[PDB]
Amino acid sequence: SDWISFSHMSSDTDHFPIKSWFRCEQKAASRSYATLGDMSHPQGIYEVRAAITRLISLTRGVKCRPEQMIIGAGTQVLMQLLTELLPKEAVYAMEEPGYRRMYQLLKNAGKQVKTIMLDEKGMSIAEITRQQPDVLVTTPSHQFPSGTIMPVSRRIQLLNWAAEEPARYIIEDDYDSEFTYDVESIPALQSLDRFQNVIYMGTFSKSLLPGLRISYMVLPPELLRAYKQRGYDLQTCSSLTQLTLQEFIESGEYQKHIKKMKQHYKEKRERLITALEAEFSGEVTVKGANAGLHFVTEFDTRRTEQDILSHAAGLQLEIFGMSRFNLKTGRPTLIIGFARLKEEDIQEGVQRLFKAVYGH
Amino acid sequence: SDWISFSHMSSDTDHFPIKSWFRCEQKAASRSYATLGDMSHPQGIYEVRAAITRLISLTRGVKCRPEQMIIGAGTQVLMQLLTELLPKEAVYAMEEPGYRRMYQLLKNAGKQVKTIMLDEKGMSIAEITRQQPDVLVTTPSHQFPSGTIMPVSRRIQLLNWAAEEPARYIIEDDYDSEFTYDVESIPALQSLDRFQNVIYMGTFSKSLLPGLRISYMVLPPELLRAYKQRGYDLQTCSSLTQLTLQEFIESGEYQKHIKKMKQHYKEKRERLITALEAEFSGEVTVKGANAGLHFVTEFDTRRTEQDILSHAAGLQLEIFGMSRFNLKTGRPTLIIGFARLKEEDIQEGVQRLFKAVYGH
Ligand SMILES: Cc1ncc(COP(=O)(O)O)c(CNCCCC(=O)O)c1O
Ligand SMILES: Cc1ncc(COP(=O)(O)O)c(CNCCCC(=O)O)c1O
Repeated sequence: SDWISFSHMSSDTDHFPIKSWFRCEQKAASRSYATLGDMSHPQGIYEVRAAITRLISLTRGVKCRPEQMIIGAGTQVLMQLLTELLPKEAVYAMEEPGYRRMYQLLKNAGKQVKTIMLDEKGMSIAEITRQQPDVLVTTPSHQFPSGTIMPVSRRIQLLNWAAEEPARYIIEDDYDSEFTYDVESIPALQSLDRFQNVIYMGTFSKSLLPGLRISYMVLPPELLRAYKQRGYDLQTCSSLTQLTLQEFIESGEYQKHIKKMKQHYKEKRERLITALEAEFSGEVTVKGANAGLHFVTEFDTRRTEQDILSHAAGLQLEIFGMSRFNLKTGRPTLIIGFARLKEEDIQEGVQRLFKAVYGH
Repeated sequence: SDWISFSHMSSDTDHFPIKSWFRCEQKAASRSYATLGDMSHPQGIYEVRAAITRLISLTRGVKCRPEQMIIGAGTQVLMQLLTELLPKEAVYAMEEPGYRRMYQLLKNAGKQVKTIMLDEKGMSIAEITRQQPDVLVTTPSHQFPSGTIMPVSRRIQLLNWAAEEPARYIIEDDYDSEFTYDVESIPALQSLDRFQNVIYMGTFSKSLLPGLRISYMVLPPELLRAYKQRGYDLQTCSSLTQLTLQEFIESGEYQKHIKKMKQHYKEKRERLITALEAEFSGEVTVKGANAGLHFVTEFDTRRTEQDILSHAAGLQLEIFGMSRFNLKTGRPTLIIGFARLKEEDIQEGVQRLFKAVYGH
């Protein structure tokens, strides 16, 4: 059980300030103890929404009122809710390759879903123009899984597309947006939007811990009114978790945490890439490593993706292949996550990966 | 802001062992710390499901394997999931009066929903037989909101009905089942079921705190296989909350807690009823007070339910009327919850209620 993790679905625990999180929980609990006997406001505790609002206004430039926000026990429960606010007959469009779980959720809900190939600037506007969908689902900070950072130019083009005819919506999934390495960070589509066509979605799974189960989305005014007319919804995110998060943010512990992890992840990513190129004698192609907590590696080998993956598991290496992200040759590509990866495991993990790819 | 609560949607905080809960969280966290960097198993952490299983086998006689269980960030997210496992065209049947939120969820999902009146033994089997639905939704321990305890005889009758033709399902919502006052507790429908037609649903909102957001449901083998074929679902209940709950149960703190609250709620309910009958000079009818954390009171007054409710709010009394639970004269009826009600507020609250009903 000496497993090494190259997983893209994990967070670091070694440097997570668990004692501070617990201290924040105790403080938040004793301050709002009486409210724990009742359910949360359906959109989430107001003070907590206000704290997330100020945060994402500062870091992503997002423009909204806390009343527009809905928390949030996972992006999927929010997405589920979102599809019930949007027109029932809406045609969705997802990036290809992309998030298969969300693709499956949409298809399972009976929705028509188009897939849009990527170019060097991310989600192809030419393909969007051609296929004429209603609702875009896009990951601009770090394309999931390819890692492409959508430049401002393509962001404008998508925004121009949504604004020119009505009933066009853009779901901006800002997953993995906290960490941009040696490029400046870029404002959210939502921030650049002048016509309120963007639904901004965010999560704390990467910046904190995925098991905390706190996510959020920001609704355009008209979709917010559609939400309010339901009236039966209940909040799914834990009240204690909500209150703790607010204290964590407002006390400066979150900013302290992000500052530390930003440096840590950057140094670890650099060490890992140096180790990969040294072990593979530079016979590897690394893509999508300018932001986020994973990148893509292509190998020059006759071994199939499946057999490499099969051998990796026998080597107790947790790793996934690019075919996981197909919605619909001789260079297998894998996703290399490094969030959970222990610094002390870099060389051992990279050596195991070499044996998985080549057989020795 | 001197509010008194007769709410049925609350839990006691004054006697909740918050320090023990926190001690259990710290212990659970340090024991399973490494797992917090990954997402939970989609059905919930296995050890946590096993702990809930043993608990509900002991207290409700429920018969299942942990593999059948799904957690659980609220009954509504589980119900949502359940309707996607059941036949899409299934005709549901709910108790009338009943849980309007769930009625709205089902209707919003495009489902046909019948309503079934109650008799002295609860959900009428004669009405069920007449209307011929597919899926029953029932609250046997303490009918929501009427408080009627479904006797074993009616439970058998419902079970016989589901077993006699295929594609008949019973959703057993065992909300408010922890506390039965001066009657013996009764085994769940699920426990008496010989044909695997029951979906058992439970929550910790009443026995712990509603803001913890942990609920669960137990699926019949065939519905479990239907669940497993989706494959894209993610867990919605917090991992820390899950792990804490397991430690809370397995350390004996839960049993200790339930023992204490059982006595506390029983004594408080008795004091409240004595206060009500004294203040209203016995001109009140109390119904559904043999279990659960609320009962029903009918008043002899010309004031409408709405005007009584309107005056109550001006008196800073949190209270709801029976019409809240209509899915589709001269004796207004209110629901009196007492979970959150402070012992020291009984007389002041009962005096405010008298002024709301009568005007002085
Ligand atoms: C594309 C994308 N968007 C959001 C999330 C975060 O979801 P939660 O808010 O934490 O529930 C993620 C989730 N990623 C883990 C699953 C990746 C996989 O390969 O299945 C995401 O990918
Ligand atoms: C009938 C019924 N079943 C289950 C629940 C518990 O739901 P959670 O697991 O806590 O999400 C409840 C919920 N009750 C509070 C709402 C009552 C109302 O008047 O709206 C319930 O009623």
